[PDB]
Order: sequence, then structure tokens, then C-alpha cells
Amino acid sequence: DIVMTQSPASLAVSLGQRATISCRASQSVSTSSYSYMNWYQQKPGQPPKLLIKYASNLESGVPARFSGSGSGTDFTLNIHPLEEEDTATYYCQHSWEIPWTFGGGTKVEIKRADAAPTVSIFPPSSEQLTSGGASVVCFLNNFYPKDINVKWKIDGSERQNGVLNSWTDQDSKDSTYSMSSTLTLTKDEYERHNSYTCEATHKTSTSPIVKSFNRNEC
Amino acid sequence: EVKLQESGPGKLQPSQTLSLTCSFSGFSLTTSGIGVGWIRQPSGKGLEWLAHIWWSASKYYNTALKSRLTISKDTSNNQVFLKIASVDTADTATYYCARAYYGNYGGYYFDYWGQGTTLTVSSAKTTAPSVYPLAPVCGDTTGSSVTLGCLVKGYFPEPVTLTWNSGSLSSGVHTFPAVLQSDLYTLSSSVTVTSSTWPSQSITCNVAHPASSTKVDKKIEPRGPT
Repeated sequence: DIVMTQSPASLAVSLGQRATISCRASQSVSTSSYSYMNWYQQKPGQPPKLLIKYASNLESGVPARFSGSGSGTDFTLNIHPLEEEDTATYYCQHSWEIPWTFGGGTKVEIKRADAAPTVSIFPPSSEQLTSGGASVVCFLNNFYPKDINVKWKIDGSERQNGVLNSWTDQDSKDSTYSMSSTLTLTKDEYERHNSYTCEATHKTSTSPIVKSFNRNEC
Repeated sequence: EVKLQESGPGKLQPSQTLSLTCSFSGFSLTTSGIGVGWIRQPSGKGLEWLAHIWWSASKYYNTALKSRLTISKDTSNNQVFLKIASVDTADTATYYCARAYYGNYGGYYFDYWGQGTTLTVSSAKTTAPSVYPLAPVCGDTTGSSVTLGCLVKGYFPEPVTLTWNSGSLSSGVHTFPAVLQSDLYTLSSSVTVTSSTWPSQSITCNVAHPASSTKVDKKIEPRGPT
């Protein structure tokens, strides 16, 4: 059965520029008159959406900045001019035979001006403390590029365990990324210490952005 | 208004039989050229076609899964159903219902998709989330804007839905993908407004967890000395 290889796996392209995706089929997928290749757009947290059918036929309502071409074993999706909302994963699939299969997908991301994260720290809610837990949360929002390091410091000394992080997918409006660090301790340990710090290291500055609070102090 | 709506058991013990249902509207499954079927996406992965059933009562199966698949339809009640036997953790995925069109040129494409239903194959136990309001640090020298937060811990399985002021507060929101840690999920969401907006105006985290059937609101209020 037919295998499809998309490339690149990941693509970063400046606004208004041209994004180009390719899709190789393990065997030919077209007759003398039609090619049986489809293209889909999947934005994060959404189902796939049909853009192109039969290699080049734009589905009703889809913007003309999307275009498809190719034939035989090689097919291409083009996005020009690339716009902010176009950040998504793009899939090809054939309808040449059963089983229908999909390519592995290509993630298209917008390349933009570097930006520093807006950093916010949050002590455990009193409601959580009541139940015996203590979570210190730190939001690092609207930065670029997506690579960023977070360090937790308790009374000066760095902590690594009990942390878990999560990244936002590229924002469809401003093309930034965000992420969320959560340091989880027991109420018992939390109360034994005073100063809590999350430090954000990012290309944007040599100096980490740091936020702090002292427990039970204001 | 073409709609596809998946429903499933949410979670399922290994070795059991998964039964998926898709209800649709805006078209008839008697119409020539129309089919309804299933595509699944494992978390953070690509797409796998499963099966389709046509107005013909003809049914297409993925060859590899063929043995494990049974697809059927109730045309008069606008539903198609999929059964997957002896489910395993490799069947953990979001299952999409999609309409298939049999082309004028031959060939096929999926022109309408449901929003999907998440399925987890797990022995683990269902657990409702604890929802925690996150107001800024006390005495923080407040700037031109303030960021509020909402922490959702200790729940299982995926999914959880989170909104601010019941959707009406949509801008400046960052809801972060859940993370599994010891058979429990943790999710959080950030929202940023202008200092003139909060605490002046009421902001509320809305969290819902189907598997435990819980709707919880947490208003974000400034921290007291408690």
C-alpha cells in the first residue's frame, strides 16, 4: 500500500514570503488527466480541513494564497503570501487505492521579529494550600523564538524536580509562543522556605528575566 | 449546515470493544456519492484512515485494521457506527468522523470533519480536576497590564475545556496543552488584561470535565492575607 513522505518536517517562513511543501508518493497517483492527491490544513486543537482536491483544485472558500501542483509521484503545496493565521500542520493524502493513507505532515510556522517573554509568577492559591498542596506557577508569554529556558530558585538555590512545562502552539495572530512552568511542592515544604523565583533565559537578552515573591510577605 | 458529531465512551479498559457513533445533519446518506467514516489521530501524531460506509451500503476498510473493524449505518436516523475489537493502548487517539465524497472524476476526498472525540485506553481511574484561581502577587507594583491565571490539576482522562467569562473573554488568552504526570493531567491557562480592567471587572475561569461530569467556575480575586 502507498506510503507518503512529506518534506520538510518543519518549515519557518517570514510573513508575506512563500512557503513550499512537497509530498512524495511511493508510486504514481495520476492518470493522463487527473492526479489523485488531496491537501489538508490542521490548526492546533482543530480537525483537518480540506484545501486542495485533485492536486490543484482549490476547495470552495479557501484563499487563493494557497495553491497546489505536481503530478505522478511528486506534489507541492504553496502558500504565498504566507500570513499569520496560516500557521498549521499540512497533510497530503491519496485517493488512488484502498487503503487511503496520509503523509506525516509538515508544520508551517511564521518567522517573526525576536520578542522577549512577559513573565508572571503566582504563589499557591489559598484554596490549594487548604488541601495540602502548593503549586508555584510561572507564565512566560508572547516570546519568539520558541526556545526558552526556565530555572526555579528557592531561597537562592536552583530547583529542577517537581517542575513540569507546557508550550503553546504558535499564536495565529502575533506569531509568538508562550509557556507555563508549574513547580509543585507539598504545603509542608513550601512553608519551610521564604523566597520563590522563576528565571527565564531567552536569546532576546543576556540577562534572565526574573520574578520573585516571599512567602507570607507583601 | 453540514455537521458531523462523534460520541464515544471517553475511556476504555484494554482488551475491550470500542463503539463509536457519528450523528450528522445537512445531508442524507441516501445521496449518491456520499459516504461517512472514520479517521483517527494519536496525540501529537498524524492521520490514519479507518473505514467508510457509502450510500450503497458498500464499506471500505483499512487493510491492516480490517480484521478489527466493523462499520455500519442507520440511514433513517442519520448515524454511522464503528466497532474496534480488543482495544489496546495503540488505539488511544482522537477519533474523527468525516464525510467522504466519491468524485465525478473517480477518487475521494474528505470535505467535512467532526470536531472529534478523544479516546484513552487505560486501566487508570477517572478523576475530577481541582481548579485553582491564580491572582497576581500581593503588593506587586502593577504595570500597564495584569496577567491572571487558572490551574487545573489532578484529573483523568483527557479532555478538559477551559474558558474565561464563558468564552466572552477570548483575547489575550493562553491555554496550555495538558501534561500527564503519574496518571494525572495538569493544565493551566493565562489571560492578560489592562490594569484598568481587573480587579475592576469580574474575570472567571470556567472549567468542565466530561468524564467526571463537572462544571466549575473560579472567580479571580486579589489575594488577601489568608
